[PDB]
Amino acid sequence: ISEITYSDGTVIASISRDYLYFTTLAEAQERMYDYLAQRDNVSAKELKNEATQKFYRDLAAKEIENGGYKITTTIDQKIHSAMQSAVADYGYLLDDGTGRVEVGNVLMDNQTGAILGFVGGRNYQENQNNHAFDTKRSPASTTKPLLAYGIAIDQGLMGSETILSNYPTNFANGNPIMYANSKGTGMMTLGEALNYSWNIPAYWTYRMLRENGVDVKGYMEKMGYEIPEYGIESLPMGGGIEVTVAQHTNGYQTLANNGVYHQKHVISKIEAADGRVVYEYQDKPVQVYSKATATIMQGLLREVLSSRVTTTFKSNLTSLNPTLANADWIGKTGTTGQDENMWLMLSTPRLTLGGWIGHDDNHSLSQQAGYSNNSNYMAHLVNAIQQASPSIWGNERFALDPSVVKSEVLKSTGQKPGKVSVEGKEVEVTGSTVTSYWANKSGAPATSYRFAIGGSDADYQNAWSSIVGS
Amino acid sequence: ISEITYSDGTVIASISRDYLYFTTLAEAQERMYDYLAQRDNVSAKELKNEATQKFYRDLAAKEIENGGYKITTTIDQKIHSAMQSAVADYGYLLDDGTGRVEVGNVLMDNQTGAILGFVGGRNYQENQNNHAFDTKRSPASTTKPLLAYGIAIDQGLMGSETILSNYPTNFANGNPIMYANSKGTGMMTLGEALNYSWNIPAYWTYRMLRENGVDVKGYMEKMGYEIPEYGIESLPMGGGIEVTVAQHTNGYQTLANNGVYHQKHVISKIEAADGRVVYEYQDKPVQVYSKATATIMQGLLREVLSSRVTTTFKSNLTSLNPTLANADWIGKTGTTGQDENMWLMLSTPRLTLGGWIGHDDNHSLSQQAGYSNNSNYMAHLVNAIQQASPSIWGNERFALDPSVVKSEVLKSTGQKPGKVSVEGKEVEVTGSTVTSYWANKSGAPATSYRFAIGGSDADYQNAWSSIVGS
Ligand SMILES: *[B-](O)(O)CNC(=O)c1ccccc1F
Ligand SMILES: *[B-](O)(O)CNC(=O)c1ccccc1F
Ligand SMILES: [Cl-]
Ligand SMILES: [Cl-]
Ligand SMILES: [Cl-]
Ligand SMILES: [Cl-]
Ligand SMILES: [Cl-]
Ligand SMILES: [Cl-]
Ligand SMILES: [Cl-]
Ligand SMILES: [Cl-]
Ligand SMILES: [Cl-]
Ligand SMILES: [Cl-]
Ligand SMILES: [Cl-]
Ligand SMILES: [Cl-]
Ligand SMILES: [Cl-]
Ligand SMILES: [Cl-]
Ligand SMILES: [Cl-]
Ligand SMILES: [Cl-]
Ligand SMILES: [Cl-]
Ligand SMILES: [Cl-]
Ligand SMILES: [Cl-]
Ligand SMILES: [Cl-]
Ligand SMILES: [Cl-]
Ligand SMILES: [Cl-]
Ligand SMILES: [Cl-]
Ligand SMILES: [Cl-]
Ligand SMILES: [Cl-]
Ligand SMILES: [Cl-]
Ligand SMILES: [Cl-]
Ligand SMILES: [Cl-]
Ligand SMILES: [Cl-]
Ligand code: NA
Ligand code: NA
Repeated sequence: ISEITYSDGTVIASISRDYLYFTTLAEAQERMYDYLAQRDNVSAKELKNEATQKFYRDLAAKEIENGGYKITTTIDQKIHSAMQSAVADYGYLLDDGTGRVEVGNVLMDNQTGAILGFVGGRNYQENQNNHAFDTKRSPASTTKPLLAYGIAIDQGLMGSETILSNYPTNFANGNPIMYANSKGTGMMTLGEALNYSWNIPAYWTYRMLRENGVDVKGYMEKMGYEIPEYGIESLPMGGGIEVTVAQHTNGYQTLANNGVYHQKHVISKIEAADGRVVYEYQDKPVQVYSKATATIMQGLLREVLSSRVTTTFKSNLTSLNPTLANADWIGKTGTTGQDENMWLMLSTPRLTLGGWIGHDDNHSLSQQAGYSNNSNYMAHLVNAIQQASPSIWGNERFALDPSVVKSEVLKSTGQKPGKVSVEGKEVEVTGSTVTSYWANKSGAPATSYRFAIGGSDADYQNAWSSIVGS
Repeated sequence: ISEITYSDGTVIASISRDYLYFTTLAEAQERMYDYLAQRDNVSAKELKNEATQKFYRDLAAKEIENGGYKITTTIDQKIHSAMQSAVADYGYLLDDGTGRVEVGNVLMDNQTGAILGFVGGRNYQENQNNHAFDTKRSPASTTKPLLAYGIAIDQGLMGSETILSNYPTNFANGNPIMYANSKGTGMMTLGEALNYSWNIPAYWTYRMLRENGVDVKGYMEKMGYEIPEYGIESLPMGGGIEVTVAQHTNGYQTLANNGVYHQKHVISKIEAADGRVVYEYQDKPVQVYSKATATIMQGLLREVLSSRVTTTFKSNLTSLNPTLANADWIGKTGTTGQDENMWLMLSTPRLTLGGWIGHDDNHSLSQQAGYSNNSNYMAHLVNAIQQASPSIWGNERFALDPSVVKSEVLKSTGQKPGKVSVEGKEVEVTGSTVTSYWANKSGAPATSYRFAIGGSDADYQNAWSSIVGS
């Protein structure tokens, strides 16, 4: 008899009808597949043969059923059981009058990529689809910190108080870029853009990446994302991307871990009965963002939750467990265009918890499913995890890395005071200031007419008119 | 006294208040600018200095006003005067109850790029903007033969009877790709896609280009197009592109000239009074599409006009001048998303005539402005040109190049008959056939499940079900 164990060696099952069983069994079979093919001296070319593959996949499965293998998972028993009890008891809080609402969650150790526990859905016995590991959906606006703002900062094209355009603009096809139901507003800081999750600032950020020839794909593929096509205007908002919850948690793990990626995993080791090691996880840490970038983003994502603009989570949690709400939470929400998918990604320095909700057939949720329902549900979920394992979230604070550069900039331009040109009149650019955080060598530039990320000529004439106004 | 002359040496003016004057004067000043900078030994670096530039631009202008230069244009006097009389007399036919409708046209010699005449607008005295040379607008669906279908054919990814998906699909942001007001239909041939100008087949064609790593930019830049960003889902429909009528005529010149680009020009030579040559046009022909590709596209674009689906032009012309309607006309229309810009591009083997209409402030035209108004106007315009210069359009036929490969293919799959897989059942793929034209070495491939350009799994299950049906 083979067994699957929790991280401490306690047996989960021998080779039983829930997500934990089938998820950890499936991964184990994949590792056994690669092991057996190699053992049998089957090449990459022979492995391409579909008949050969089907044989080796069946071999790997039977090999487990009849062998004496010991499969060590990363799963924490108390934590995972608590997460199942949370979804059983509180999952109904997801139901928003758009029918039954499905859900996936993955809890990940930021320093190892180990998956400590997860939620595959509302109830395996009623619907088996695995929403933590198997289903793939647009990650929506939780794309923005990774693909737009974080890369711009890392490249030194943007600092923490940089200004962006949120003025009306169209896609190349002539359609207005919409956010919720607004065609846009005016200039705004990166923090307001993030807190509100506006679309236009992210569009312009990604265009600025394209114009500077930035290798955005290299960033993403270092985190294990697969995106078929980078030439998409809405990439940074979630367009043209589709991810599992497990994979997306790993992107947020990378930001939370001061920029260092560890590859997600649920199997840590497989041994034969005699102790032969058939598989073992090999850590391959990668510095994906500079420590400066990651720690600047942490600061911004702290205020995404504190501001409470797109999620009630911090209020929900404060009431359930005020001492846990005082841990150093950061996070980002996402909402797709017709309210089909909602995300909330949460981190403390120690753990990252990813969350998605939506419908299996992709029909819309209610306008508030992510702001309120998923926020309140994930608050219960985080409380349940904490109660089951009181120290697991930790009391450490995220903190700016010493390598961060701090510049004094104009609140209005996000750039250092100095002379600028406003047709004719060369002007002394005065007024109240603020510290902006950068991830380059020299920090913020001198103020310059086109001070913002994006903007049309109209936009800048208006902006500078308002500015000059004082 | 300096003068500007027609192509035969007849004086246009000395250095008078219409488009012809200011257009040919402006180009001449640019050529004089480059000449004078070089004469004076001003480097590229010194030329970057904005003060230096302004001086040399003023120098070039005065140099003309006070010198004895002879500026030879490509303009044909009879033809250009006729085009002015046509727009004066018939321009009102553009007015569609969306206010005054502006217009630009450029008539180009396919074998030289010489611009024989043009229409800058409804009336210079009332509105000076030059709509033939200066204003830039999306070319809309006239992008498709150049950037999508023509390049796919040239690369041997597509033949004249290849099948494409027009099933509903969304942009990456989740919005349905719309055409007119339909979310789409089913499979269709390239000819039906072109005749109707559907959007979805062009989207998939361009995606297929991206997936094969095709250097689409190299094609376009060989025709002198400047497109800032190729990573745009709607590129092939006109999104993210903005062109003058003069530049866009030159793309259609390239297709009409069996694939060989000649650079558009309106100045052919400038001489000092003593005969010194200050500037002279240097032909630089480039084979942009293979002769096979260009001649296959000619065949398709013939039927875009003959079918009369998106333009009444051939009917309009048949009535005005039935002997000229029997010349070998090919062409493509374009309409932007809110009916803001309409195009019609027309060629015979000898000439290409580009046409745009729209409003100076970009507000919408009526639903039919391009189908009917601009078609009827351009019919009068072509008749006027012919009457002024009876042989200029020519009686030559476009013809398939001997290098074209012809394959017998299934009407339903656009591919050669053969066995295919339709879950389980391997099937003999029978039924009525047709000759498809290719620009590769081997012609059409054997039929294969994913037979069309684009399509979702749903799409193919449906298609193959219908097919199997017979
Ligand atoms: B964000 O608050 O989820 C806003 N994002 C979107 O509008 C967006 C646009 C395009 C594709 C996906 C998506 F979530
Ligand atoms: B064609 O018949 O003009 C259809 N083209 C369009 O819908 C289109 C899409 C996007 C941008 C421009 C444009 F003309
Ligand atoms: Cl489970
Ligand atoms: Cl499962
Ligand atoms: Cl064996
Ligand atoms: Cl455990
Ligand atoms: Cl990239
Ligand atoms: Cl992915
Ligand atoms: Cl790209
Ligand atoms: Cl794993
Ligand atoms: Cl053993
Ligand atoms: Cl670093
Ligand atoms: Cl708070
Ligand atoms: Cl709240
Ligand atoms: Cl400073
Ligand atoms: Cl300020
Ligand atoms: Cl004129
Ligand atoms: Cl002019
Ligand atoms: Cl001089
Ligand atoms: Cl002449
Ligand atoms: Cl859209
Ligand atoms: Cl390209
Ligand atoms: Cl151009
Ligand atoms: Cl590109
Ligand atoms: Cl010229
Ligand atoms: Cl002289
Ligand atoms: Cl050729
Ligand atoms: Cl006809
Ligand atoms: Cl008709
Ligand atoms: Cl054949
Ligand atoms: Cl057929
Ligand atoms: Na959101
Ligand atoms: Na059209």
